[PDB]
Amino acid sequence: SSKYPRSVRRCLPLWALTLEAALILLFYFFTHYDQKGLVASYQVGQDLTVMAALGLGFLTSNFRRHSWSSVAFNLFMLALGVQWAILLDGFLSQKVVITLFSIRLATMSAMSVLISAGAVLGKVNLAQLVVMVLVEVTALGTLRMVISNIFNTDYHMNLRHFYVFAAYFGLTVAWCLPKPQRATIPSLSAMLGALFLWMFWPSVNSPLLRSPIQRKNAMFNTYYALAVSVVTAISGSSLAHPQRKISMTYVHSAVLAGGVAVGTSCHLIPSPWLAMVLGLVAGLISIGGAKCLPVCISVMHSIFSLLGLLGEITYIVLLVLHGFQVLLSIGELSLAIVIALTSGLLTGLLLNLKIWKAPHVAKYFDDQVFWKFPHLAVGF
Amino acid sequence: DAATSFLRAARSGNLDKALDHLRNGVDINTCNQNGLNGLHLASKEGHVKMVVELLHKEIILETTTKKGNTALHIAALAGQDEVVRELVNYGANVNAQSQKGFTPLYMAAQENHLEVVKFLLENGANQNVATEDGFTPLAVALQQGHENVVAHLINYG
Amino acid sequence: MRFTFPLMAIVLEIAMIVLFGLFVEYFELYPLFQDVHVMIFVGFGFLMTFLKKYGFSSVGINLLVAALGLQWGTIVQGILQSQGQKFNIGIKNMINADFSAATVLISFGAVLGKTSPTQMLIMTILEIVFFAHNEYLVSEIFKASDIGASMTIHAFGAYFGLAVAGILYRSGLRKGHENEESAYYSDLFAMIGTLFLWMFWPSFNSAIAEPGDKQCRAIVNTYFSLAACVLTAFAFSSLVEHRGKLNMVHIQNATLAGGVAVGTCADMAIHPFGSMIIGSIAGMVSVLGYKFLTPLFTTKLRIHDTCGVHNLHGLPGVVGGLAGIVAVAMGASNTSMAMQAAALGSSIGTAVVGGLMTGLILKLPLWGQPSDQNCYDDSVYWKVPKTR
Amino acid sequence: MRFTFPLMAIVLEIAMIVLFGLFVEYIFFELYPLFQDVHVMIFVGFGFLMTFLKKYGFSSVGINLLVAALGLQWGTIVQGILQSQGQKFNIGIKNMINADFSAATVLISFGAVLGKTSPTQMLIMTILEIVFFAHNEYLVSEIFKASDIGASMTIHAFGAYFGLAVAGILYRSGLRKGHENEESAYYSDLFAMIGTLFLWMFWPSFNSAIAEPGDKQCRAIVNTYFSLAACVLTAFAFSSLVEHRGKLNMVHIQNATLAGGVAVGTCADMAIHPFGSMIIGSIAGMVSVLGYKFLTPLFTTKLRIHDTCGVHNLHGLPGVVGGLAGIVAVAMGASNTSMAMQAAALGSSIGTAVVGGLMTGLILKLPLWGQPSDQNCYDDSVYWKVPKTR
Ligand SMILES: CC(C)CCC[C@@H](C)[C@H]1CC[C@H]2[C@@H]3CC=C4C[C@@H](O)CC[C@]4(C)[C@H]3CC[C@]12C
Ligand SMILES: CC(C)CCC[C@@H](C)[C@H]1CC[C@H]2[C@@H]3CC=C4C[C@@H](O)CC[C@]4(C)[C@H]3CC[C@]12C
Repeated sequence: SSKYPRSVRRCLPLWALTLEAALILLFYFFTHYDQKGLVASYQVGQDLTVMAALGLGFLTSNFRRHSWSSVAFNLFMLALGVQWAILLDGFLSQKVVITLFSIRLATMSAMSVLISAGAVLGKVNLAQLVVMVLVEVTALGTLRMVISNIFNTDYHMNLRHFYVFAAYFGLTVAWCLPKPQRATIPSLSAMLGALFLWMFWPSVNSPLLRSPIQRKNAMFNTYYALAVSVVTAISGSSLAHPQRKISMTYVHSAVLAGGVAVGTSCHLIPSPWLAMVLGLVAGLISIGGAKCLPVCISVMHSIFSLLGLLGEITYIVLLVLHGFQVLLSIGELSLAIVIALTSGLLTGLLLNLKIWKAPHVAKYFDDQVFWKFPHLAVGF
Repeated sequence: DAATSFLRAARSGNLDKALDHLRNGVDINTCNQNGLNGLHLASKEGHVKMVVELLHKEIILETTTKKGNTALHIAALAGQDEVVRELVNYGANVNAQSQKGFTPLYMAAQENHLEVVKFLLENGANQNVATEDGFTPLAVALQQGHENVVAHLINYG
Repeated sequence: MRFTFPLMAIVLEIAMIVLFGLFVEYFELYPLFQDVHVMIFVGFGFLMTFLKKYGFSSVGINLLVAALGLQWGTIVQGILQSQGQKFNIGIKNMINADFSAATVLISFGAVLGKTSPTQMLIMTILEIVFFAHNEYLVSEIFKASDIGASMTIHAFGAYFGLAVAGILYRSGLRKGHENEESAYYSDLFAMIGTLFLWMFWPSFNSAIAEPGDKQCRAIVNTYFSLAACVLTAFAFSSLVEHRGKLNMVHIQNATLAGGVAVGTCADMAIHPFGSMIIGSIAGMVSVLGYKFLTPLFTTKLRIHDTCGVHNLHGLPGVVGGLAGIVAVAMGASNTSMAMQAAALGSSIGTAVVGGLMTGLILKLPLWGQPSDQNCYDDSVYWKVPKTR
Repeated sequence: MRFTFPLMAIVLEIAMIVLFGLFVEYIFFELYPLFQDVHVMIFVGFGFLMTFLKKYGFSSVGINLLVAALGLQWGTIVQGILQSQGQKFNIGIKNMINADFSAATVLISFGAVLGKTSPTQMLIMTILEIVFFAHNEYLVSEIFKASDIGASMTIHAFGAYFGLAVAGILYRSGLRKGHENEESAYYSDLFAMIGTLFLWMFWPSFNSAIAEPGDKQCRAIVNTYFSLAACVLTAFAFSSLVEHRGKLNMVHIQNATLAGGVAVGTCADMAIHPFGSMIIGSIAGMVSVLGYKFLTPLFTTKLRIHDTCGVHNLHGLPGVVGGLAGIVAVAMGASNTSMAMQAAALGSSIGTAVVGGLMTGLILKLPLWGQPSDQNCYDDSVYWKVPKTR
């Protein structure tokens, strides 16, 4: 068919304006507003916002000709996802009361979509990303509600499964897409994004913790695990590379290894040495994943999926120390994986519809598909 | 309405319906609101059987739209290499210029259509014809980072 | 003369030191201050780096202008608040000095690529004087509510810059310029400033908000206004462009118009849905301004605005003032109607008059202004590397 | 050889884990935002400041990340052991801030040898320099009892002169007259401006993180703020003065604008007044620019000390100016503590930095760490996969 992109001058504006108008109407009909630590509480959600817009936004900007779309589409996805997550977390956990804590939780839900979208970025347009944002936020909320109903946990505390849900959802959606690179300056911008993610990830591991000592220990464990993981990743990149050089792309993903590994168990680890051991093991598994997974589409999302599974497994191991609960937690993990896979499949078949005017497979990873450039022939 | 149905059959690839319409008396040179006749839409959607059948029925080959684009321009911009080959085999001017001065080679280079660029260069396309803005296929390929197009343009010379 | 700029910089710094010695004496708002700081120096400076051959001047003159501006604004605002007496310096003084720097940077966006660093020092001094006087008039004489400063910072800075750029009009640049064009990595770098401004704007509108309900309201309203603004700016950028392509100018600037237009009503009880309405209208207005009013201003009114600050700061700032007036109409605030209207009018008028006088001073051929062919070029004032 | 770097790192990490298990156990949230700003300064400011080299951006930012990540752990261990006198200790926010300070010292030293060392060499430098720095700052804070809250002597002067000693030991004859890879590019300079701006913005948190809460912390924040503001003006003015045809130099704008933050460090919490902080910032910027124009060319060619980032002009000379400013402030009566103890802190910082840098550079001079050749200096491709496209 025609490899020249179809005009979205009527699809994209109508779709986005309708979405925003519906969000405004729902906020009018259902949302309602309402001290000493106002700034302290605002700081955590602000850290999550920096990690979503800047960290994940630039982490996927490493593409040679897709940095514009990565950054701007991540911004758009965050803006849509926070509003929709506010409404949906209101609907599935009760009028919707808007606090800074609810905005923080909506930001976490949006970050799930932002992590998933790295597996599909460069192969989709903005409308498909809108569909992905909506369906993925809905699926994560449904998963949390199902867990809260079955295992009698809090709906908000079920958001700890977000690493593995995002990883497997993105893997499934990328698997459903039609089948098909770096530059120095985009790689440096991606290093900026990765550094911001790595620096603020202790805020990802303790937004849902109320007790101050729990948050303290979680941030301590995340900080030390992330330090050990950075060292292990940068050093072992040479082993897991055919030409024995350090890979910037591998580093960008593998710095977050310890943070992901201790994410679900940071508040439970009692001493920094155990967090450092977990960070080292996560770095070694990241090296092995880089060396092995391409043999058996995105390798970084595959190793992130492995790391999230490892984090849940080490949570299972550590929770026993602090056998029915083992079965219950294995069941929670398997339900999370099953729902992530099924919802990713549904999203993938939705994204394959002709109405979205997806880019031709020859036109992947290219900003000219979506953006204005000068001195180009336009139209027919 | 017969012309509209014929143009829709051209756009969709329904060669049998369009041939029936032509037998019924539909003009061969009718065009839509944008100036795209049946050959233009067939070249856009890559329907070589339609392109061949329209050329056999004495369609004008060097007709332009309001933008000044021939069927070769549209086939080059759309990346339909087999339609490009058919059009050139039937005598398409490879060096035709639009209203803004684009050539089929420029359109293929701006859209990273490497094999179209290859065929046009092998068929005598002049990579020195600049646009109104002064841009060459080489310049637009450099701007868009179409490195293989740049490499083949400098290698052919 | 090549020694005019170092002479003026040294003399201005010595004057700043003397004024601090004469007038100045010696923690919950420090994180918000640092957010505003990042907005001032990383946000605007890298936001203006879209020009392919003016990135050095953009970020560096941003740093220089804002560094002079915080000192001079500290002195002027403190003298106004103390009526010529000695005053102490807290976190609020630093925040307000950063706000004065923001106003000067907004005006800088209008004249970017056509002015010298010396002209920028002069404009910084004069503009901060005018801005601080108008802001004192709004805050203490009118006593209007402008906690996010849609009127006193954004509208003022935009129309001050527009007046200066109108006085500094060059006939040779009306049809365009070969250096006035963006590059790919330049727009990638501009996205950094865009994203930092978007991320930290809730602290911009809530830093000096009254603690309690007003500060939380400012944070939440700014956040949801920006959330709606992003979607509407993307939608209208696609709407106004051929085949629905996105324009990086729009995505870089119009995505931030919600923060500007919600500033007056930030701490007001306008509800999150009202904040999203304001943000959507701001994004639409900013995109329409970029698409249609900037060519009209450049070609017909002879007002060239390099960064389109009229579309990000001027029109959304006016929209924010009108939103404040309307919110006063429907009981969202206890401030008077006439005082909000007078604040808007005084901000715009003072900006225009001060910009006229400042631009008339900047038009003297003593500051090393670039030639028409040398506009939007770093090499006039910088040593430029051989490769990109 | 092929496995030296990963093996050394895995052995160092296992040693870190064992030491943490043997010695480390678990006001925090009030000081956490300042620590976050210091963390951004360490990993984004310093890392991107050194990305001005056109073919060394990957190694600059990545080795900055590796060195600082190892440095926080090793500095935690060493500083805690020194404070607790060999006993088990609990870590708080102060421990993280001090560990990031130690990493900052190592990164300052790294700025001198950027482009001429291997990652293995930087692992060894981090390990040795943290020991030397922690012992010196323990001597300054606990035996001398000097006041250096912004660490003009213990971090900046120490790190700069340690790096200068290492660079002098690691001197290359073939690099005396320059190198084709030792030059900047446009977008590399914009990334360097990212690093510069983050350092400049967050320096008040750097200078006030350990300050006593109340008047001292606020004084440190205000003094750093206005000192940096004055420093920018004087750096721009003297960059215009010293260059040909008055053109600004991105090296000066990237580095000399932080000299005010470097120099106000010793006097940060002292009551010097905001105007006094501005005078120190104005001199710091002047001295930094003049150092970059005149001192660095002399040090490289006459003294055989090549310093890649000019860390002597940003951390070395302004650090000594800050220590001297602190001595004048005690004489003025702005501060407690004696004149002799401030002078002893300055002298001990310089001497310990030089001696430790000499021994560290002698260890690094061994042909076992895969250091690059003269032809391959300032090139990422020695250690990284570099994309074909810029
Ligand atoms: C701030 C803006 C929005 C409103 C006020 C701007 C007015 C006062 C400014 C901007 C446009 C300006 C004019 C634009 C063009 C010219 C032609 C020039 O050869 C002489 C000055 C002259 C005639 C300017 C005079 C001042 C002017 C009228
Ligand atoms: C741009 C110019 C025309 C200003 C008009 C902007 C309009 C769309 C804005 C500005 C002021 C806003 C109102 C301010 C206060 C209130 C009361 C509150 O309980 C519900 C929202 C509501 C009703 C807002 C709705 C939207 C609003 C009317």
